Amino acid sequence: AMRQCAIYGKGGIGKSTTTQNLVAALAEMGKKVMIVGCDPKADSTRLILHSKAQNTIMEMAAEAGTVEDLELEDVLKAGYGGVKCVESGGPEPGVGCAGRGVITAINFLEEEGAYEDDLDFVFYDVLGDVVCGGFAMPIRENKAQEIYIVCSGEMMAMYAANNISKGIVKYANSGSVRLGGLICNSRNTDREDELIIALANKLGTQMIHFVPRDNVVQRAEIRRMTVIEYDPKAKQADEYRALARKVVDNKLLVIPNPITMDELEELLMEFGIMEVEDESIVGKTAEEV
Amino acid sequence: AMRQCAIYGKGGIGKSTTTQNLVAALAEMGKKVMIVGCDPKADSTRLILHSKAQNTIMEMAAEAGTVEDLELEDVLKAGYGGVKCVESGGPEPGVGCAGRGVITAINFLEEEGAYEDDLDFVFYDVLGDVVCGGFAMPIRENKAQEIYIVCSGEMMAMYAANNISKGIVKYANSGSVRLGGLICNSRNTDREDELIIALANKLGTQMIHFVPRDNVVQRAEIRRMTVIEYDPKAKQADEYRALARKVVDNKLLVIPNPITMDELEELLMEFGIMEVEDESIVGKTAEEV
Ligand SMILES: Nc1ncnc2c1ncn2[C@@H]1O[C@H](COP(=O)(O)OP(=O)(O)O)[C@@H](O)[C@H]1O
Ligand SMILES: Nc1ncnc2c1ncn2[C@@H]1O[C@H](COP(=O)(O)OP(=O)(O)O)[C@@H](O)[C@H]1O
Ligand code: SF4
Ligand SMILES: [Mg+2]
Ligand SMILES: [Mg+2]
Repeated sequence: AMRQCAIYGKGGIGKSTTTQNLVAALAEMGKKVMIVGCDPKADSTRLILHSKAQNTIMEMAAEAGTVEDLELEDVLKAGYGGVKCVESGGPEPGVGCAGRGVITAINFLEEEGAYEDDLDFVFYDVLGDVVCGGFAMPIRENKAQEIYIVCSGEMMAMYAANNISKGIVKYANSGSVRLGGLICNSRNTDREDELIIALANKLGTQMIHFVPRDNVVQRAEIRRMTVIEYDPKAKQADEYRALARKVVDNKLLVIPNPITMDELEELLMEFGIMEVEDESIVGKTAEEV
Repeated sequence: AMRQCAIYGKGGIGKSTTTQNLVAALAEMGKKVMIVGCDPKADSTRLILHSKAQNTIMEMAAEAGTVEDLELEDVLKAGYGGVKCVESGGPEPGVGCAGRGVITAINFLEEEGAYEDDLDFVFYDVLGDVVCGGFAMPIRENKAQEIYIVCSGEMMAMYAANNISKGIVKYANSGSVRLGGLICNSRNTDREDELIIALANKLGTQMIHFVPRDNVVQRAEIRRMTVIEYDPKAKQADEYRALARKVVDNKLLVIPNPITMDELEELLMEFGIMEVEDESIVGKTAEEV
């Protein structure tokens, strides 16, 4: 019954907008969901709770002494459609390991029985520019079985998607963490949809949805909510409902086949983002060739 | 003589293009320089060496058993204008700490006498989406005295700039590492130049150059070289020469003043990137407000 999922990806590609809107769509489907924010920007639960960045486990532990002094209901707050929201937080920019807050947050929620509520889904919203501390921990330990990567038709997004796939490959013997699919969040680049379908096919997964870039997202967010609550009858609202329907129905959970930097560049070259290169003109100035 | 500098920023803002073009301009004006790539994407020296991703210390020490059997000329390669290039590399994407290569690379380079050359400058090219392990090590230990943050007029770029600034503030009593300035690498957004001037003033630093988005960069990069080498007469080349003049002559090295996330959003509202929001619309639907 209960399925633990995780939305990984590059910084600023759209995983908090996508996770909060897909989760809000699962709420109006009758599913009880929990979002666990695993990005040091603590704004992964803003739109569900109608708030400024939610108080994190890290901040509340620091005000109370330690995590031993916290109560689950002080940390886990309910919002739109009853989805329960928590934020990990993490170390200050100078110190330690930036992903440490994710390890102490999942361990607290386990000890406090947050997963033993009547949850249909858990969605971890995790930073994916670096795949290594508590950021790699939903994969390394068997916490998030279905990984969906939000990316777009640019090098860093696709590079991040490929590296997250290599982390899934590394622990594939250790548990049941598999790649569920790729979510192309549109930047309105020309053959973008086709390029993420092609990357997906190289990795052995699918592009489970192409989310359009729509301004209703901004209009919904100054009111501090998801599009699903702001304009339930917007075009974009049905785009998130459709992503929610396909994630619920999805059974393709694979061990991905990560590609090389060459095959990644060749993907962008085939789809016209990067321009074609040849070895003859390599190292030669503008006036020579 | 030798000044140690580090270029930080969010993934994909253009700190490898900016650092190689800037160093190529420095070699073109007689300065002896070394680039230490401190980003797990190992392509920070591509354009100087006319190559694919340069063999990292991490790769070479892995297929050799230890870092003891590595020779300095296998690791440090000279290219355009005599600038020496070394790549740190990084662990496999689900293991260790993504910044470990930076710690073993700099300690190898110190022991092997790479800083005892008559170098005028050293540039570290560093991943700034997380400021925490080997990534934080140029600041934590007093390695790079002058930090220049490449950023743009969108939230993640400015967020990373502020967090790197907090990193510098955390180790201010420990050494001489200060923020030298901000480098706006253009996304062709309207009042972006003014926005980063105003972020910089808030931080107590300067926008030491506005780098324009120019396609001659993509034409130079398929030839696998810098604009400084490919077309020295093009407009973008005189833009990287201007930035290099201002870095050689920069004497503003400050302990920055990090702003709050509210103040960051108010900056994006004031320059028309993010839209204006009040608390009377917060929480209400499309059909109400
Ligand atoms: N489909 C979309 N249409 C419009 N704006 C979007 C869309 N998806 C995301 N955004 C905007 O992109 C930026 C980053 O989204 P966010 O979800 O915060 O990214 P990330 O959590 O991965 O850091 C914000 O302006 C967000 O509102
Ligand atoms: N001034 C510029 N004009 C045009 N394209 C640029 C410019 N600076 C960087 N780029 C492009 O931006 C992308 C990222 O640059 P890069 O320096 O590799 O980023 P980062 O080192 O921060 O990961 C590539 O397409 C690069 O060629
Ligand atoms: S393990 Fe990752 S998040 Fe932690 S200190 Fe290292 S690079 Fe930073
Ligand atoms: Mg987010
Ligand atoms: Mg780079």
